[PDB]
Amino acid sequence: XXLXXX
Amino acid sequence: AVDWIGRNLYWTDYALETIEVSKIDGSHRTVLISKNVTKPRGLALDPRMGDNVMFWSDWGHHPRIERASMDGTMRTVIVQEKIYWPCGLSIDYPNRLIYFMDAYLDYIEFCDYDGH
Ligand SMILES: *[C@@H]1O[C@H](CO)[C@@H](O[C@@H]2O[C@H](CO)[C@@H](O)[C@H](O)[C@H]2NC(C)=O)[C@H](O)[C@H]1NC(C)=O
Repeated sequence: XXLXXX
Repeated sequence: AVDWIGRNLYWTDYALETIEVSKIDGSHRTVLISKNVTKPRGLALDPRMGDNVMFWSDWGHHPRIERASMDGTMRTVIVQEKIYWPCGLSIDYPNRLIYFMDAYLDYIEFCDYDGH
């Protein structure tokens, strides 16, 4: 999972 | 993070790359810290009189956890050595310890207000 919340 | 003593509301913005403060009802709004802020996620406060410090975590190109006064004056860096993806902060008020996590090195750590 990418860390960027969006 | 809300300030239950000063009646203020703090939040960190990833898109604006700022740390902002406002009243509990949101009447007045200003940008507190924007100088060296790149990707702020974590945020915690210690409003008890005598400490009056705030903490936040940044996962930019030089990730760090920084401490400053809740008015943003005495800005300093406490943890900069073994972090890659600082994600989430919290404060243990009775013992005056700050708990922080990392999503890349996958750990949970706690430390005092001065980073030692
Ligand atoms: C923002 O970051 C820059 C770069 O790290 C800081 O500039 C450094 O400041 C320290 C003293 O605090 C010096 O020892 C370095 O030589 C400086 N580096 C350069 C290339 O200028 C700057 O102080 C920071 N500013 C704020 C407001 O946090």
